[PDB]
Amino acid sequence: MTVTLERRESTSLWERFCSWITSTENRLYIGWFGVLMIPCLLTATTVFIIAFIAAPPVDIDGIREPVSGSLLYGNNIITGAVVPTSNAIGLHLYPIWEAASLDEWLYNGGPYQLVVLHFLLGVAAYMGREWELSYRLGMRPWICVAFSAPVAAATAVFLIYPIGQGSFSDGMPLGISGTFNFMLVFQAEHNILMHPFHMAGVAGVFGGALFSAMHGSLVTSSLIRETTENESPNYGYKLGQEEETYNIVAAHGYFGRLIFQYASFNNSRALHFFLGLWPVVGIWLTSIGISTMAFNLNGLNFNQSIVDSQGRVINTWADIINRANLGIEVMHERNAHNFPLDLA
Amino acid sequence: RIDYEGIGYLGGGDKIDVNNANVRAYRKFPGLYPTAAKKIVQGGPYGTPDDILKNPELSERDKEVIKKYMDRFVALPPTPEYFTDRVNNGIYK
Amino acid sequence: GRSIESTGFAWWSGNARLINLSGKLLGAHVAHAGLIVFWTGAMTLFETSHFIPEKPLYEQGMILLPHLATLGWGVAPGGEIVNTYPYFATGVIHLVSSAVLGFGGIYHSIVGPDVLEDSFSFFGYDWRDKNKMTTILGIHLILLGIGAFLLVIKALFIGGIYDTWAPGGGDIRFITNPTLNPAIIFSYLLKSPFGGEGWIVGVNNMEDVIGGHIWIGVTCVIGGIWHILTRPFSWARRAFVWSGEAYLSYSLGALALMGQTAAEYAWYNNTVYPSEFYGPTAAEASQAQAFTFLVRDQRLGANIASTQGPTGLGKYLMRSPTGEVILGGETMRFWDLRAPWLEPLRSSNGLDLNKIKNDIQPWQERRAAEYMTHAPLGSLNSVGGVATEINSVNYVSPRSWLTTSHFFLGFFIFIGHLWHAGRARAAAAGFEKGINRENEPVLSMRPLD
Amino acid sequence: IFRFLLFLQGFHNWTLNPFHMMGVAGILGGALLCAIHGATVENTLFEDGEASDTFRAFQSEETYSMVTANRFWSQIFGVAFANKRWLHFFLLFVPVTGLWVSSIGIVGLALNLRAYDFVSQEIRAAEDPEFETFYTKNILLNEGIRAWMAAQDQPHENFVFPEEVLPRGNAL
Amino acid sequence: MFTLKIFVYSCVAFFCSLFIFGFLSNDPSRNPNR
Amino acid sequence: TAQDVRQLSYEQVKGTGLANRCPEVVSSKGKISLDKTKKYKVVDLCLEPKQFLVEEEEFVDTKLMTRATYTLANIEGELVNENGTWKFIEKDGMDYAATTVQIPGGERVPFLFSIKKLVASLNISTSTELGGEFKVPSYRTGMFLDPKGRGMANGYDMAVALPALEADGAVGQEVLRKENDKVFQETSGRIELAVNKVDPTSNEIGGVFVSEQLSDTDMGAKEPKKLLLKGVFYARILPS
Amino acid sequence: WQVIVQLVFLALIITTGPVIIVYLSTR
Amino acid sequence: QLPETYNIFAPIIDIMPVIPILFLLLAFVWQAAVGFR
Ligand code: CLA
Ligand code: CLA
Ligand code: CLA
Ligand code: CLA
Ligand SMILES: CCCCCCCCCCCCCCCC(=O)OC[C@H](COP(=O)(O)OC[C@@H](O)CO)OC(=O)CCCCCCCCCCCCCCC
Ligand SMILES: CC1=C(/C=C/C(C)=C/C=C/C(C)=C/C=C/C=C(C)/C=C/C=C(C)/C=C/C2=C(C)CCCC2(C)C)C(C)(C)CCC1
Ligand SMILES: CC1=C(/C=C/C(C)=C/C=C/C(C)=C/C=C/C=C(C)/C=C/C=C(C)/C=C/C2=C(C)CCCC2(C)C)C(C)(C)CCC1
Ligand SMILES: CC1=C(/C=C/C(C)=C\C=C/C(C)=C/C=C/C=C(C)/C=C/C=C(C)/C=C/C2=C(C)CCCC2(C)C)C(C)(C)CCC1
Ligand code: OEX
Ligand SMILES: [Ca+2]
Ligand SMILES: [Cl-]
Ligand SMILES: [Fe+3]
Repeated sequence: MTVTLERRESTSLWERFCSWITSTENRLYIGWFGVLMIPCLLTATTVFIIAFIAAPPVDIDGIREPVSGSLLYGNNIITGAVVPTSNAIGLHLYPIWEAASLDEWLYNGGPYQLVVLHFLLGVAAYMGREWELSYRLGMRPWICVAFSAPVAAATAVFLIYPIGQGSFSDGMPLGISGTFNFMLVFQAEHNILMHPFHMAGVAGVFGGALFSAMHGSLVTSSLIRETTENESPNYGYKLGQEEETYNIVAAHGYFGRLIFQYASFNNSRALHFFLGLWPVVGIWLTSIGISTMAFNLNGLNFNQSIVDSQGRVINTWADIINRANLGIEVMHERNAHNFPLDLA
Repeated sequence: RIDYEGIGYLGGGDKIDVNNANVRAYRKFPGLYPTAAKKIVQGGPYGTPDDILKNPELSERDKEVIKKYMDRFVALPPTPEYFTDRVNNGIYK
Repeated sequence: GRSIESTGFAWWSGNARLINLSGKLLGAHVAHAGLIVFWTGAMTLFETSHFIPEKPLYEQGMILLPHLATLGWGVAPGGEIVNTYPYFATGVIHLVSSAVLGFGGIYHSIVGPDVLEDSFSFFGYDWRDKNKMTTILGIHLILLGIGAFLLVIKALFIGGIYDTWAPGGGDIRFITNPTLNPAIIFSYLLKSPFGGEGWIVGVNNMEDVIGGHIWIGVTCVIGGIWHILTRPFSWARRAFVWSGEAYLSYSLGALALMGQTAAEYAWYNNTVYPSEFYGPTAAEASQAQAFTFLVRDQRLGANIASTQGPTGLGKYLMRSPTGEVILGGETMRFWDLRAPWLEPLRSSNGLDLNKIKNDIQPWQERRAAEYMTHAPLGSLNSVGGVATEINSVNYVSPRSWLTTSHFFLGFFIFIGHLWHAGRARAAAAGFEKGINRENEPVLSMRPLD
Repeated sequence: IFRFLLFLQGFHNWTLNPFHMMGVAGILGGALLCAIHGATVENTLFEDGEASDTFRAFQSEETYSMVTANRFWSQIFGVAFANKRWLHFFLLFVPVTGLWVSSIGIVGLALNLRAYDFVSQEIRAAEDPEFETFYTKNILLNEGIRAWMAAQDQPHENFVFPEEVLPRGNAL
Repeated sequence: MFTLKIFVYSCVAFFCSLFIFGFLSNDPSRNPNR
Repeated sequence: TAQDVRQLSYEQVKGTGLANRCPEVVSSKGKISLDKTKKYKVVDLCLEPKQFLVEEEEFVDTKLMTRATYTLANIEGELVNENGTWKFIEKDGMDYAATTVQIPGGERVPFLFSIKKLVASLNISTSTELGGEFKVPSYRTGMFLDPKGRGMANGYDMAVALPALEADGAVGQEVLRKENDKVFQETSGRIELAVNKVDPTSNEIGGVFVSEQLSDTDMGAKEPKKLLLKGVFYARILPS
Repeated sequence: WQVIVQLVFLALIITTGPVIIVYLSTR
Repeated sequence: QLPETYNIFAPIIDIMPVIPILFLLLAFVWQAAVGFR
């Protein structure tokens, strides 16, 4: 009697089912988390494809001005999108069976809500699934944490921000141009560039790419001669071999002479931990930034912070970026606002 | 429309088109905002500026101030485009 | 053991050295509680010290005082903070208690025994002892129930609680008839979290709040007794991982969920979080703007029920998708708002147009102006307003601080839950330190293709 | 730098440029590769010690199981690496390529040779006032940016835009 | 529309039940060290 | 049902859909007196469509796209006997509603269900009938902008995305003139109510309405379509 | 003159930590 | 504000809530003093 109860239950039908579900012999692993994931992602995918190709225009801002997002309605790959649900609906659950017809549903942006909810569910289940297979194969279980960062980002832009703003119409559009729109408006109303968490995110992705290129170049540089000339050096490695394929000492030495001796890593485990940690933390912080700005704790405001002796404002770059922000603000959703302050 | 002849009488000029201009325009002449302007808009439109004074529910104060700025008024033909927004024309600051 | 050689953990993961040391672990917990109560007291005294009599709480960056005011201490009808002394009292009490808990913490951490299983048998435990764990769980559950009943007692008998829905404006009231009807309470529990529903965040009267705490008190007490006097069934014993880290992970998941729930309470609810103290919600402020300019323009002679906006929708008044008469513009998304300054104008089919035309009161206009001018929007350096606003108003709504902070906390706490749950599984099965070079599972598996 | 960014958005529609999109692909892909490689190696480690601190337990022998990793990602994602050399080259290649491509784009913008518009949608929208995409919405956004900031960002030009000519929507 | 609701409810209840009761079937024992 | 609605609370109605329904009158007997000397006023006028027909080149049935946001209510008017004939002159209230239907083929037909400036002659018993003409303003107003920033009272005055088109003398952007010259087009649908229920004790009338009307033109860019609304109405008679 | 009091109190607390550590470091 | 009595104790209270942070930092000091960290 310790921690795990090591015991079985004798070739029962339900036990056979549990065995097949949790089987590590399946080409694609289908854990319990997969019992959630597969149907959700399939529904989401089907509705997404069909809508991206043939869905009628959607009244996104509830002002009876439908926006066209599908290919068969004059869009291309870059401009096509699944338009977010109507602002008249807000955060109300709008399933197909709550509409009078599929046509109404399409008009108010039901597809977006459906796809977003199903996708978030299925992706959470995807995270859980990564853990699950790690456990079934006797691995360490922290890949799903790493993947928890992107899940957090998706959850931020598809769920939390609509919650803070009171409408799924503020959720990120499922499309390229729509994404850009989301970004611009977000900058106008939260000044995300001046938010330290977004700066942390940029550090995460720039730094991530940097360390990717760095590690890659270092290991590629110190590959051990196992191949002939003009032949692919990749052939000099075989899957499953125990011998290391590159000179780690030579790489550490190079890096040591590039900057200084104590700037380099000696422990590969430490190095790869760092490689995993930097971008994941960055993205974590940016996701938090998107959600907390979803509750209007915006980026740093230095508008007219510098004054002269007489009391006149001396502009800085923050004032210029504020000018651009103003442009986006006054220009976005031209027919949606009736009152001078944009509080929603 | 692309072209409108009576644009100058909408607030940015010296005279006010009583039939089309927004209440804000009447802030140009002391005494008219908000009460006199309100009654003026609510009583429009008018064939001639003087018809403003023919409006019931106008106080003697209203009529006084209005006479003064009677020399300041014009009655262009009412166009619904501006007529509909005589109180709130979507302009703030 | 307090080294890498003696424990296996490094100085960072230093705290993992306390997993099987009951004494020092207890010391850590007690000292930590000491820190919590410390902060409570110190910050309360800080807020009392910085408070200014003739300003609203939400203009002064207060998060603790609004709680006490909500409970009904030092409040006049309308939400006026008159007596700031009970706040001082609670702050002092907490602080001194922090001295006590601090002493106990340092004692059990450094001075006392490392293992409480030797010298004692009641305060000693093995993580793998299910009965003992369910006993402790039961005790603390009973404690929580007692706390819920403390709130209930405070609201039913001792002065009462601040009711923003009180017939005559916000005022402290003794809840005479709490809601004990299961249909209603558990109607909250089994309700959608989406718009117009709000799950448990949609509670809008103190009868249901206090009654809910009666139910949760009874439930916690009965459950505590249940776990103290029983042992976990077979299925639970088979389904769960029984170790300290696992329990930690469970509590982490729970606290993440709770963090999110609290953030949502702070952001949408204005009953348990009176707008007089915490400030208006986003919804409330947007609706307040629409209301404000509806009043202004109606006073300028516009028939608002007939005023056509640029889109063709009502400029001031339109309909919700289910027919209710609502305020126009973007705030159409916020038509689920319920506020004591607006409900006087509410009818069966939504907003009553007649009451809008005739019965709008000056205090309502003042409320709308105040709230639309104190919307929960502001920068990180507390510059009030939208992102493009200039430096003049020093303001960030308490709702924003609370909600954002607790989202941050709930989020990272969830991360911790994943981490410790995973490591709990891996440590239980026995491969948390790496793959066995002599027992690699994959090598004993048939290839995928 | 933030100003330079919003400037290139408002004036060049830089987000719409395919080369920039390739750049974004390069960076985000790079960060993805960094994270996933780090996590994978850290979670396929061999037990080469007794301490929970697996860092201390680290030779020509691989410190992590390539086969187990391959199995895992093959059953999770459908496809996995099998060649360490190809892997490390790949996470060299992705970000570097990103940077180069975006550079092509920027040269383009040096000559104002932009990917600013989709003529088809501009013509359609010109003839049909009911036709709207997120592209056109962003075009409007660009116009706003340009006016307002134009006056403050280029002081030497002595741009004077009366408040009546500044493009904006209702109320705002 | 109601029949659609019934269908979707059936599916959701089905997969949710499989998930819950599935993860209750001694999942920690499902490891290579058992 | 007016008493029923009066007894109901907001929380009992909110979300049900009742808020968009017109009250009924459970009485088909009695008459409301009308002294041809005294002035009257119709109050709480509420029409509730049920049928939306759009004519195609006969009227065809459509699908409602904009849910329960189409009923007019609390509309206000003077009931004055002019030269012996009874006239109802609509004034205040919620006398308009933008609603969008969908005709076969998928084309969205938006329109402004209006009853503004209604003058309706009366021909009050269960045989009384109300018939008459009405103004329907432009679907969009002056400040509204198209996806390229063009409107009536504001916006660009040209196709600003095509500077090379607007660059030569004569023609010009004259082609796109039809889309650069936004027009406020007031039209007329024309209604025809028809009573059927009268409660003399509460002075309440209700019964059928027919309405005809004219519809959305995209600021003068496209030809409007005729729309057909078949419904019930409710009102009360209140002395001046 | 309140700022000096604040900074003195701050200095005393801040120093309080390390002093306890140093004191115990001698024994 | 504070009660008039304890008025004199205003500046000290201004530093009171910053103390838990110090404790966190203190941990590191302790560790650095030992030989770890
Ligand atoms: C209920 C709360 C709780 C408890 C009791 C524990 C307990 C434990 N955790 Mg844990 N953890 C938690 C929440 C919690 N965690 C959360 C929410 C996360 C997600 C962020 C984690 C993530 C985590 C990891 C990744 C690891 C642990 C580990 C451990 C074990 C050793 C911890 C240690 O030595 O700390 C040492 C403390 C420090 C090194 C201090 C770090 C301070 C952080 C990085 C900065 C935080 C910023 C802070 C808010 C303020 C900034 C400072 C500014 C004012 C200057 C121990 C059993 C370790 C383990 O598994 O061992 C078995 C381990 O590797 N934890
Ligand atoms: C639930 C937590 C919480 C909340 C909601 C607030 C809210 C508030 N506090 Mg308060 N406070 C708190 C905790 C909290 N505080 C604690 C714990 C202390 C003790 C130090 C204080 C001490 C304090 C003082 C002394 C004062 C306030 C004040 C205020 C007000 C203005 C806050 C401000 O400017 O923030 C500034 C916000 C920041 C600096 C952001 C912090 C950055 C975060 C922590 C992220 C960094 C961590 C990093 C990313 C983690 C790494 C992740 C890793 C795991 C990988 C506001 C009402 C002021 C006021 O007006 O009161 C009257 C004031 O004077 N507070
Ligand atoms: C019957 C036995 C018993 C009792 C009465 C308690 C009681 C308590 N334990 Mg505890 N504990 C026990 C057995 C018991 N424990 C055992 C066997 C273990 C394993 C060794 C622990 C391990 C343990 C830890 C690790 C911790 C506690 C803590 C606590 C306190 C919770 C404070 C709080 O916020 O709760 C919620 C509080 C309320 C809802 C308010 C009302 C609560 C009641 C009505 C009065 C509280 C007054 C005051 C705090 C203490 C008096 C309690 C006493 C008169 C019952 C509480 C005093 C925590 C603490 O901070 O201790 C100081 C903590 O961190 N306990
Ligand atoms: C303080 C919190 C607490 C904790 C940690 C536990 C812990 C435990 N209880 Mg327990 N219990 C508690 C309070 C608590 N209880 C209370 C207050 C009561 C009632 C008075 C009970 C009544 C109870 C019984 C009757 C039994 C347990 C059992 C158990 C054990 C198995 C747990 C399990 O499988 O859960 C899994 C639980 C579920 C799958 C139930 C699902 C909950 C339903 C669906 C309602 C939730 C829907 C809600 C509206 C939505 C929530 C939102 C959320 C999903 C985001 C475990 C040790 C069992 C055991 O082993 O015997 C001792 C057992 O038979 N408990
Ligand atoms: C239910 C489970 C659902 C799982 C999600 C589905 C995942 C689908 C993954 C498809 C990968 C295809 C790889 C082809 C190429 C291929 O077959 O490569 C196979 C290759 C195997 O590499 P080896 O190590 O065997 O190579 C050794 C030598 O051949 C090298 O020259 O895998 C990789 O290189 C790792 C990188 C794959 C990651 C690629 C990500 C691309 C994402 C898709 C981007 C476009 C999407 C457009 C959508 C409109
Ligand atoms: C374990 C450990 C740790 C921790 C520790 C802790 C956390 C502790 C805590 C402690 C505590 C938590 C303490 C507390 C204390 C408190 C006090 C000491 C209080 C006092 C009070 C007072 C003094 C008051 C006064 C007054 C009054 C009476 C009223 C009026 C005002 C005045 C101010 C005058 C560490 C990590 C570091 C490491 C080592 C080990
Ligand atoms: C006071 C108050 C109230 C009331 C409240 C209440 C009465 C509550 C209750 C609540 C509750 C009553 C809750 C519950 C919850 C539950 C949960 C949350 C569950 C969870 C579960 C879990 C976590 C599980 C998991 C799992 C699975 C699923 C698989 C297998 C394994 C395991 C077992 C792990 C009202 C609203 C009136 C008002 C406001 C205030
Ligand atoms: C209640 C009260 C009291 C008490 C107080 C206390 C309890 C205090 C404490 C205090 C404390 C508790 C302090 C502490 C501090 C700590 C520190 C000061 C630490 C650290 C710092 C630093 C700066 C560090 C740095 C570093 C290292 C060394 C390692 C890592 C790296 C680095 C560089 C970061 C008295 C008596 C006044 C009376 C009145 C009231
Ligand atoms: O929906 Mn999409 O964006 Ca958020 O802010 Mn208010 O609402 Mn509308 O304006 Mn700005
Ligand atoms: Ca008849
Ligand atoms: Cl608005
Ligand atoms: Fe590597």
